Formats: sequence, C-alpha cells, structure tokens
Amino acid sequence: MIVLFVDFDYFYAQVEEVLNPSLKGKPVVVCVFSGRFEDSGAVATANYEARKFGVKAGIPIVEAKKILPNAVYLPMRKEVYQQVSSRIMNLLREYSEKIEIASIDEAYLDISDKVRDYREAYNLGLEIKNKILEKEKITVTVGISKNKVFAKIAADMAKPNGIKVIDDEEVKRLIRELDIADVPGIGNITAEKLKKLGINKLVDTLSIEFDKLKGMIGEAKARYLISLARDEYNEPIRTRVRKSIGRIVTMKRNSRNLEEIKPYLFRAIEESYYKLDKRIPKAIHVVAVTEDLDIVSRGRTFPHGISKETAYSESVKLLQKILEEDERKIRRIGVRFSKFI
DNA sequence: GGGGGAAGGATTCC
DNA sequence: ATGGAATCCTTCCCCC
Ligand SMILES: [Mg+2]
Ligand SMILES: [Mg+2]
Repeated sequence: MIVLFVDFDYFYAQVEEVLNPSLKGKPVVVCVFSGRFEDSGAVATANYEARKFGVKAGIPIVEAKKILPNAVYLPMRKEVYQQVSSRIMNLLREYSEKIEIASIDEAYLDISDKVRDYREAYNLGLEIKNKILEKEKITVTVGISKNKVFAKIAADMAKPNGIKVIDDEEVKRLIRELDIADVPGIGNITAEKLKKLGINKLVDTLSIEFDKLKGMIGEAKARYLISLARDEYNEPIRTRVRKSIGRIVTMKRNSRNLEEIKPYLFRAIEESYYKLDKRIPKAIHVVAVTEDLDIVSRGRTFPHGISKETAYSESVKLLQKILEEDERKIRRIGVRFSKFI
C-alpha cells in the first residue's frame, strides 16, 4: 500500500478568485460577520496576499481591518464552496475507486495498484495537479508516502501550488528530526502538553513512560504517536461519512432569557435541518457558549429519528437544562444532529 | 472487569 | 476581542 493526498490551496479564498478574477493578485479575506458590532466577526480564510501580512483564519475581522485595511472583505459563501469542492471530488475519484474525502478541502487516495514508485508518483501526482486547474481554474498541493498522515506532511511543507515527494527512508528520518506540533491531529494544546512530557519529536515518544503518556494525552494519540515512531502506522483509506450536522449562531446580546434565546435557537434548527436533507438524526445536542467564552452543550439520543417537531420540542428542554446547571450568560447558541439512520 | 452506550468536555482546524 | 462547523476523548451508568 501507498497514499497520495491532495489539499486545495486556501480553498475558500480561491473559489471566490474563480468567481471574480478581478480578485487575483490582491489581498482577499473571507470572513464570518456576526451582528454584535458593524464589521463584528472572525477571518475564515485568507490568501497569501493576506496571510503574508499577518492576516489568518481565526483572527477578529477588526484586528485584520487594522493590518490590511484595504483588503477585500467577503462574507463566507459556504454552500458555494461545498459544491465546487464536490465537482472536484468526482474528478478525483476519476482515478481512484477507494477515495477518502477527509474534508471539503482534503482527501487521500491509494494510487497503490495504479502507481508502484516515486518516479511514477511525482508523475501522476502532478498529473492530477494540472487537470484540477485546467478543468476548474483551482490549484492544490499533492503529496506522497506509505500512509495518510505521512502524505499530509508531504503536502503541509510544500503547499501551496506544490508537489511533495517523500522516500520511505525519510518516513524514518522525519521521526528523528521533525517538530511534533506539526502532526496531523496535534494542535497547540497537545504540543503544549508534550514538551512538559519531555517530547519535542516522534522518536522522542519511545523514551518516556506510556502510562504517563496516557493521562497526558490518552492512549488515543499515545499509540497513535507511537506507531509513527516505528515506520508502521499503516492504516487504510476508510470511506468516512459526516457524523454530525450542526449550525451555531450568535445573538445580538449575551442573554439568559428563553424567549430571547428561542429565535436564534429555532433559526439554528431550520438551517441545520435543511442541511440534513435525506438523513434522520437519532440524537440532538444544544451547545451554548458561555458568556465567559466556554462551551456548554447538552445532548440527547432517542430510539428512532427526530422530526423537526421533536427537534423543535426537545430543544427547549435541552436549553433550560443548561440554564440550570449554569447561570453566566449565553452568547452563541446552536445545534448538532447525530446518529443518523 | 468489562461490554456496550450515552452524555459532556475538550481539542483540532481553518 | 474570539466565527464556526466538526470531531475527538473522558467518565458515567447499566448490567453481565
Ligand atoms: Mg486548504
Ligand atoms: Mg498543528
């Protein structure tokens, strides 16, 4: 087995530079605007003309408008990018039968019985990377090696517009050598939790006790971080399927009142419930985000699927329950839907 | 002790 | 200040 992964360069920033090319060349910032204050919100994607001056997914729109005030500010057009993305999902599968769609902007492939070798890898990788563009005007980064994870790194350190090759010699050579905060799945928090455990790389996971790893990360990551310090890992292109569908919104005011919380809430449902189309959720969850900026949700499963009425109904129920075991002030309030038939 | 879940918080990504 | 859709992982309880 051998895996090629392909990522979509700053997806969102780009779809929009295919819809309006007068955009290309210049700074571009897709964001998510709240209602709170004029231009209230967070950046969501930015191209390199933006990222390069400090503007990145995460940051308040206002502390962007600070750094590059004459950037093009665009609201988030999600659906518009899901479809485009899917058009490219099927062109990808135009090569592979066992495709793995990791997210709207990422997906892995077993070029296995298709390509045996890094000659005929870099070849066909590139193969697809001009076709995605030609047939769609959209640009990626492809990367090569033995497993999922190891391909993502290939892509991560060559993106954007890039093609990474990685000898199963360097699968190792990485381990010993590479920073570990750069591990698919390893964020700030775990990276953090990890130098306190002494670990700065992969290989360094074989020193330290493992039952001490346990409560520091969980066996989860544990074994996971461990298998990769072996050259093994070797885990196969699953299919994968949306598990949850949610939609979370933000209210013109922190609040604790139900007739004040219901409309936002009830909106989340409509929105979530139209994104469901053809799936029956066996479980719901309302997720409020504390005043003081912490999450507090409250799920519930049932022995069948949930009709919007039920969804409407249990939802207030989850919501009060939350106004109980708590009493700050709920700013953002929303809903997920899980265990689909 | 643990299988089999459901509930809840926490962490990752963009 | 701090959007958001989504998953991941810990603990809880039920009962064999
Ligand atoms: Mg991307
Ligand atoms: Mg990271």
